[PDB]
Amino acid sequence: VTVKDVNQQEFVRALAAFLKKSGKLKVPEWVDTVKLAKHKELAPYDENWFYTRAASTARHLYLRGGAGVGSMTKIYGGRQRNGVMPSHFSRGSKSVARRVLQALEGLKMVEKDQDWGRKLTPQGQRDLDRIAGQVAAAKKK
Amino acid sequence: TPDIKLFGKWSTDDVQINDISLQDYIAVKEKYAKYLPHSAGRYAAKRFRKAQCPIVERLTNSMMMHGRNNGKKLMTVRIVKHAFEIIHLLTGENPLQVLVNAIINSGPREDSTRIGRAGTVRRQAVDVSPLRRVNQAIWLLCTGAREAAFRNIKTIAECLADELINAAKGSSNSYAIKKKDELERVAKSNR
Amino acid sequence: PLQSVQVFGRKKTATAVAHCKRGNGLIKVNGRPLEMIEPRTLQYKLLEPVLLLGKERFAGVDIRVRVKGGGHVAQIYAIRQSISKALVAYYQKYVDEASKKEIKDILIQYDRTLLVADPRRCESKKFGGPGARARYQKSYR
Amino acid sequence: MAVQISKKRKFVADGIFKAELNEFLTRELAEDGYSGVEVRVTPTRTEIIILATRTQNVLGEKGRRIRELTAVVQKRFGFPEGSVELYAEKVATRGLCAIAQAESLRYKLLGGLAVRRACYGVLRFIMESGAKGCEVVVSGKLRGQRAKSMKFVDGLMIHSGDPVNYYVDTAVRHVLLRQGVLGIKVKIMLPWDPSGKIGPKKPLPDHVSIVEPKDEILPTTPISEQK
Amino acid sequence: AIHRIRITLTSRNVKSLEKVCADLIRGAKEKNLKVKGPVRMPTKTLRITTRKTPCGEGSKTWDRFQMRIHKRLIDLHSPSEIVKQITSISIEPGVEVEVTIADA
Amino acid sequence: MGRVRTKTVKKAARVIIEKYYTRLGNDFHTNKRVCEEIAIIPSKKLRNKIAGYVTHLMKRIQRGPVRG
RNA sequence: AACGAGACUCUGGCAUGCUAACUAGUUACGCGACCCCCGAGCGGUCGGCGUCCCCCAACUUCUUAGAGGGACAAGUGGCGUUCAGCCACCCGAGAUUGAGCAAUAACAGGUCUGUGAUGCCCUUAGAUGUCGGGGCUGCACGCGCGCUACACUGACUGGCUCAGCGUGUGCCUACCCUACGCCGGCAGGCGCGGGUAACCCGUUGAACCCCAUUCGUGAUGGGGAUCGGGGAUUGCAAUUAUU
Repeated sequence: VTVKDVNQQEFVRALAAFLKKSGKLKVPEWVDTVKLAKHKELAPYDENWFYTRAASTARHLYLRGGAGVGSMTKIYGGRQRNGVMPSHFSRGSKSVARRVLQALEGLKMVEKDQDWGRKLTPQGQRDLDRIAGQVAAAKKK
Repeated sequence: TPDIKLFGKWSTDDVQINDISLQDYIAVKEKYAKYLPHSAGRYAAKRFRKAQCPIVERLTNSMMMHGRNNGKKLMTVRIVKHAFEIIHLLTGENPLQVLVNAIINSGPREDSTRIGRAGTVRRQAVDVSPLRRVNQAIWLLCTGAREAAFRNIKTIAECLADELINAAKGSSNSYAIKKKDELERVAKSNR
Repeated sequence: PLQSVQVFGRKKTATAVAHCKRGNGLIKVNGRPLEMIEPRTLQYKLLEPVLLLGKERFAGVDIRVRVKGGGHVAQIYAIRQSISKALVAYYQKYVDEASKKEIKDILIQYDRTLLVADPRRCESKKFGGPGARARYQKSYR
Repeated sequence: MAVQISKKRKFVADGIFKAELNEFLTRELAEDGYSGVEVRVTPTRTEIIILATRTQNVLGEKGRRIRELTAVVQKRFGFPEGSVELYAEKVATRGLCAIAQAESLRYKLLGGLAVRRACYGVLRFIMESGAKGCEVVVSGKLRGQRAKSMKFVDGLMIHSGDPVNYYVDTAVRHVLLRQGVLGIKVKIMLPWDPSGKIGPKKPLPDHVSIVEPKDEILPTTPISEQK
Repeated sequence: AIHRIRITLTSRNVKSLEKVCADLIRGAKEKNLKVKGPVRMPTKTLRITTRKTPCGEGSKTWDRFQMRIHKRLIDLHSPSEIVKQITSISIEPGVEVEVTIADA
Repeated sequence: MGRVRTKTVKKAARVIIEKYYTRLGNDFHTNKRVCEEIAIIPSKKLRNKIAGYVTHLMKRIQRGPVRG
């Protein structure tokens, strides 16, 4: 199936687990000291947040035409509570997303293609739709 | 059922209005049963236009109040789906008949107002419309659950389903059936 | 011979162009199932015409819809308003009057802006208020 | 010689040139019966049509003054040399030219003359020349050191709606004296409704009239007439 | 040769604009230059929202001013000579024109 | 609500019925197009009014005599 | 008879009618390429998913902006002198969508610190006309406009998913909006490229909202005032803390 058919809350939670089994993703050392965005006030509860976020990275590339380190951050950014000052939007971290996308590219599930952005490899696109049916196999769509 | 919507699971058949006075401002099943309570946003541009829209929707509207909850009608519908669910497990009825009793038991029979004489407060007893009774009864019980969950561990859903029980069977443990009888106790005095 | 008729619906600047093209079943929106359009609490609402009229009216068409504009909410009313009219137009053009006149009576009974459109949009603000009607506080001392 | 500025900024800079000129000229041609301008850029040439009632005093003997004015513009806005070309124009019907009528009243007053008789004299001219009506104000001092106002009015006037933009013109001119300043204002109403130039539109302004032709005859009786 | 030559018009007055466009579409179609119609572009709003009172005092008031520009362009493909000949003439109002060598 | 007709309507409505009595129908749309041809009304909204009053008068003129 | 009211101008709401579009789209194939059998079948094909390919294709519903039409108390039932109008209903967009413009006469209202508008008076070389430094932020107190909060209809951490009015370097005298690549926890730095703009930023991949964890009625993880140390950016200069 196409990844469109299935729920997406389910999609990531099986795709994150998939990667961590296969020895995939060489992770940065900083992963236990990282706020993760400028608009947070805390570190994540999750201890495998890197695996989770790489799932959501590869999915969006399937849909849209692909874009760089800047655009990924804009997709993830949220609201910043400035305390006594009124809240405003802001963008999160960059150097994390710059490690994510290069780590994917090491596996050749993405690659720097033309028109100013990484795009997902046919090998990558194969692997997405492969586990997309595994979701329907599991529960029952 | 295939020609008339339920509520997503709850029959609007086997639902009665047990007064002859307050029907034609309580209706829920003539064809006015729908899968969800929502509107396109027509509800009022005439005085008569208010009446037509469902009782279950009216309940959802008057549930979101006091600043932080305004403009969050979807969050509000979450509380109502749990309410009927809790009412059905807890006592076991068509959980709309609970609500219809709860509305009818909370509406006042006589009410007071003000009248100006000698620059001093005097009061006069007067009657009340059926449309007034419905509007008042929907207001009163929704204040109860809002009040209780303001420091309780209990969620508003739990509080609200409790408040419809004690209204549907009068027992004066609700904020509604108390406050109903306060008004009538005044209306006896100055009359 | 190719049969294709298009319609749209609107509510508060949310356009939803729903083409009825000959085929069988399989209504979609944006190349995704209508079963997973995302508030998934208003799921009974966009389904309402299909469920109420039966699925045997939707047995000579493939409908796909493209949308744009509005928020999460107003889009739901737009896609409902379009699919209702889409079905009608298919009967208006290839089948006789008495087929669709029947279908018109059913929908317009529980009219909820299925076959009509609100004329209500935002009013323009004027100075001395944060809203169009609401005004700043006035002090005499 | 490039590139070229944004289209938004293209109109603003034109407006600044249209406006600056229109106040430059008014401080020199005041006595010559100034009445406005109308600019036109044309292929590889500028036209600046310097409208004034008496082209005589504008021209001068051997065209000295027109030569001064062209040399000024050629240096001031940094025009490419020899592109600028001036032209003059005399207006016919001078009592619909509020700007000139107001600035003529100014020199009549500043010449040393009474106010009432001066206001009357200008009034009947702008009424005679054609006009539904007309108005004059003089606000400032006279006969002591507290101010007053003096209105002189005849005919029709409008004050409300969109017709104010078409069917009236209004001018303001300050005039000095040894004691303070006096404000002149002139407001004059344009009369055309039948046709032409066409300048202001044909419908009537304040009460919009129904233009009504008439024909009505019959003498018919049955007959056949072959052609 | 025959070059795709674009006659851009730009104005602020809808009457003055449109009739001058019509003239160029008649004269082109008359000579069978295979002229392509007007492409009307979005009219743009210059807004200025500023005080109505100098030396602010009294009830607080403002004033909305606006200017509406208009753009529209007719694409021709024909020899550049007869275009640049006929274009610059037969224009009465103050309306701008910009000829382009090629765009397509 | 409101929308009580002004004198500018009632003045010309009477005139237009007197001199073009024959042309009138009793339909809105026909009486509109006649007023458009026998006169020019410089607005569109104004035209839609003067027709409607011309229609409303023509109803009563087919009874006893009007005094205006 | 005239001015104001109304009329008028702008804006919203009704067009599968009209006008025409690679600086706007849609549909249709031609497709070839990728993808998964996911469904009939076998993987092909038929169907489904977007992107490149798109034309000398077709069209203008969607988008854009022009010319036009449409609503008038028009029709019906009540009511009114049966006049002027008012109420209900059909059709449907109901006779009020919101703004702009606005009379006579007046005020010792505000503005000489907008004005090379201006009277009179003052001052004018030991200057009320220039550089350097300080101040307009100084607090035992009184008042006004607001912002953020007092939690569970919540906060916190992840996941999903939607928009519009605009604006942008080539300008003032030195300056714009930013994609992409690389480096850093972050602020930020650095290398390249586009945009005179329905063309590039931006198919503006915004918040509340939505979905799943964690906290538990506790001045608590609610609240973020006060305050210590450290790192960056702007500028000629940042101390009384520029950000």
